[PDB]
Amino acid sequence: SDIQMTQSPSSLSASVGDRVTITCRASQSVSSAVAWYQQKPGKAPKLLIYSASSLYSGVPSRFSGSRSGTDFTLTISSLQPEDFATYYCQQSYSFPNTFGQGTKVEIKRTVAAPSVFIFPPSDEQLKSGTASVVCLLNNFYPREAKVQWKVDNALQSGNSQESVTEQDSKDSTYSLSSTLTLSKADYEKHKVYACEVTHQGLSSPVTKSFNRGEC
Amino acid sequence: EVQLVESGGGLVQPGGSLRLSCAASGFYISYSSIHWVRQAPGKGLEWVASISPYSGSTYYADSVKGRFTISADTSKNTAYLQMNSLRAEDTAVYYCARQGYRRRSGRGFDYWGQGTLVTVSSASTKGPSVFPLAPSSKSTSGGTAALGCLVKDYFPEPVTVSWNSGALTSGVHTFPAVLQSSGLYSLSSVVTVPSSSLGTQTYICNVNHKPSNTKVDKKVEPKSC
RNA sequence: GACGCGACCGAAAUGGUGAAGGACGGGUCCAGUGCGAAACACGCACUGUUGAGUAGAGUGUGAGCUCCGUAACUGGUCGCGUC
Ligand SMILES: [Mg+2]
Repeated sequence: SDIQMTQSPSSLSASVGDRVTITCRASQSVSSAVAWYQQKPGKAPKLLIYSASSLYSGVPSRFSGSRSGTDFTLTISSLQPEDFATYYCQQSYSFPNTFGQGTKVEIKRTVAAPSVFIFPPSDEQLKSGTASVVCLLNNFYPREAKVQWKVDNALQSGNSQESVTEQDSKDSTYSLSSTLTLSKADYEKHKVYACEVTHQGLSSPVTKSFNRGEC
Repeated sequence: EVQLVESGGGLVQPGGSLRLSCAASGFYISYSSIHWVRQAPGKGLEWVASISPYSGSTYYADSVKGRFTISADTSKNTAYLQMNSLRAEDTAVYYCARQGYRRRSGRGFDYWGQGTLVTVSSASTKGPSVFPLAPSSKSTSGGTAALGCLVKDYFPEPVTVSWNSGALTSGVHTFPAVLQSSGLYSLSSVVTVPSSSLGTQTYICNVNHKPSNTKVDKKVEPKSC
């Protein structure tokens, strides 16, 4: 049987200066053959801890690893701003080698409501027979947010896709884009296009809308 | 001084083959184990394969065994990953990594390359259409207007977006691409700006898609009423 | 008692023989740990609680021991000869 490395939590939010612990639980003995890596967006992983508890050369001592049987932990004793990243455990006790699923450590901050903007499709795009309607949720926290599309007040389902940025390095917020895709024929059969947003920082839902063919 | 550089990634059709290389520098691969590890977009690290020193023993993940072959050419100080019978699910950034020296770092992987993107898909290379996300003819939400560019229907990844040839960076958000059911990618880049500047400041999104020889610049202005 | 001869015993040693499995070892086998630029394979070191088939998973004229012999002897005993 391949060795499973069950990593928890999948994400955590913490403040600079906090002590955090990430856990990896192996499905059979791996002795101490467990390494931990840090990975920042778009970058290669970097080794932190080897052989369960040994600090890799050049890594700051606020990183530590511990072994408790088949359960392994990475602890950061006091988070620093450069420590927000995704962390992975890996066993090298037997082939095939196995990585845990990763833990994303994100920075906690005060709740911030999104600023919401809706964009109609450009006249250029309509020429080609497709209409993309875009809704932007700007600079909000926490990441949890709900966007619903309405076409003449009918709730849409299955015809939108969302994307979210990484936490901003300055203000620690997220932004989100949601795109509703319709054929040009479908788009021209209706008037009112609306994006309705719920967020923890909003006391009530917020709707942004336009009327097709208006300013 | 230790570096690994992977190359040979790109687009391949399902069922096709592709050979990646991992050029080592600052050390000699004969004295080390070399590993391949991959990362599907938005997902975690997945171990792929490794080759042991002195014996040449090779090991593979269940998901690639029988299809992939790892090898080394010590005269080029380079390791290879030959990938056959590729499937859409093999789309990933492929990293090569050196397992370090036992006395120094156990079995940890102490150096990693930057990775090379492999896209497995029946879609053909295509440049994006770039459409304006125009600032709304109302005033704006907060105190600032939002505008942007929609970078639609390109293949494969990646594209780059900048604003005002790199001069404008504050308040810019460029979103991760989504893979549409068509098999093509789409993304948007937005920027928040003061509403009072909309008629006098210039906003240009610079879009570069190197696989398709598509580089365009779109001025984003308010519309009519 | 001395010299001498013989027999019997003892006997360093030795030819053959055949049982014993980890409490005789091993350059036997298995496992684990560390080291060699080294997860396996190769080498070294170390630790192994039925580690573990007693003559072979062995290509040891291996040690010791059993059993059958042989035996140096500058050991013992007895007989006999001379004084
Ligand atoms: Mg060995």
